[PDB]
Amino acid sequence: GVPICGACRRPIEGRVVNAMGKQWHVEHFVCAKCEKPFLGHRHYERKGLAYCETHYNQLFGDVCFHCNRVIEGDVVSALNKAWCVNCFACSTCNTKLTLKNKFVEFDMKPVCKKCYEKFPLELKKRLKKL
Amino acid sequence: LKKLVEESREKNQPEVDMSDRGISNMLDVNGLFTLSHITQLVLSHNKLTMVPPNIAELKNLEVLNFFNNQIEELPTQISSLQKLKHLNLGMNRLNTLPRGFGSLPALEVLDLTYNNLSENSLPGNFFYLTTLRALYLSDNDFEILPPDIGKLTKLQILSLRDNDLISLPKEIGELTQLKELHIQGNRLTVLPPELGNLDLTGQKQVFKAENNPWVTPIADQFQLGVSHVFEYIRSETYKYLYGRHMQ
Ligand SMILES: [Zn+2]
Ligand SMILES: [Zn+2]
Ligand SMILES: [Zn+2]
Ligand SMILES: [Zn+2]
Repeated sequence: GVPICGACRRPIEGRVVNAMGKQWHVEHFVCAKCEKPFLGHRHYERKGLAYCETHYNQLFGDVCFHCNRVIEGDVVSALNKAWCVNCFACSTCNTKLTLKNKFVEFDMKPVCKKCYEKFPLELKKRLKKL
Repeated sequence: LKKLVEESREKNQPEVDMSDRGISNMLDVNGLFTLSHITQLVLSHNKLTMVPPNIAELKNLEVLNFFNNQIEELPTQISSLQKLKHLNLGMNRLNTLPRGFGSLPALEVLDLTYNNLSENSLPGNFFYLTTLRALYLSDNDFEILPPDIGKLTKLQILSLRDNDLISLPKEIGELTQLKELHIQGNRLTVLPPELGNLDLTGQKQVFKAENNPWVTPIADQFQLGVSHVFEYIRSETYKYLYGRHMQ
């Protein structure tokens, strides 16, 4: 019969909002951070939910350290920094990496195991003590 | 070496990896400087002692990595790479930088870690590199950091680990974008109060400063925490103390 809300799961009789494929009660279509409704203002979809203009800028504005652009895909968080999945690589040989790889921290930069093995002995000995 | 060059233009590989290939001269790399289409060139862990001016022919380079060679000097042509964003010169034998090196208009990340560099190594226009957001000067021989460091307003990361620094310029306080400051292993005794204008206490931020002959109260504040340090260097008593230490 009539469209049904996807937030409270109850039938609608009046104004039907349409977003992300699902129908929404106007007061039940809310941001996931602040419980404020949109009531007509533009929403921002992110992995299934929607946000207001500012919150989406606050919690999805991770910047890639390599290409210096806002990450749209999955974010790789390491050493107080963030990388795109396809941008994350060793800082010394540019070989692509994942968090499942064994890299070392060098001035908060990722260095692949082989490269660190190629490091000078005195440097590694000094880095042990740091 | 004659196989990674022929495959790169017909299949259009923008990224070239020739790391650890026993290369002592880029001119010996057959047809290397005809690959004007490449955007990334990795020549790390080789035996280069110099870089030819032919590097200018690779005008579309965005990532250039010379990590761990024996490079003693660079050509001025190195600053003609208009699309260059990342330049890794870490772990070499550089004690000088070529004339007009700071003419790089798009340089974002500069790594000069582990060389033989001091303040006199920097060209006059070095701090024209206002697009830099990360500068690593770790393991070098800097005694004095030039005030023009304040001109790098987009800098988020600055590493001066294991140098010969006796003092920090107050102009570091002008770096409003700084997230990381590495100043361990120097000969610093006091911090400029202007550093208090910055805030590096965040979980995403970094302030390492161990292995320095700090004055006792600063050391105590370090034993208390970074927040206590920044709070202390803003205080009036510490301003007076700083004024007394200078005089
Ligand atoms: Zn509803
Ligand atoms: Zn919100
Ligand atoms: Zn990226
Ligand atoms: Zn590596």
